[PDB]
Amino acid sequence: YKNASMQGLYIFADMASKDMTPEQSNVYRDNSYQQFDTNNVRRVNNRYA
Amino acid sequence: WQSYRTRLNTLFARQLVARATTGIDTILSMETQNIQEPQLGKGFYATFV
Repeated sequence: YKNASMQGLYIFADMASKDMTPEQSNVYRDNSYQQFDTNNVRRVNNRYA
Repeated sequence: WQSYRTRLNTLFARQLVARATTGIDTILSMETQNIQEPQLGKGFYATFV
């Protein structure tokens, strides 16, 4: 997942959304991988801060 | 009746229903309060600072 492309979106409390730009999906990736699922395992995502 | 004009109806009640349907936060959002209504009659808007 290091330097892997990811797609994604932000969902806001007003149930509405805006897509993440790749610049953004990349930062969350660098700070969220490790929690990502891989083959033969399941992982628990935690709160992002 | 003079140069004064009062709006007598609203044209977006359906949107308000659609928004309440998805949660309190969308109905009480700032955006909700910006659903626009058409100008009442011949005229224009202007900003006075």
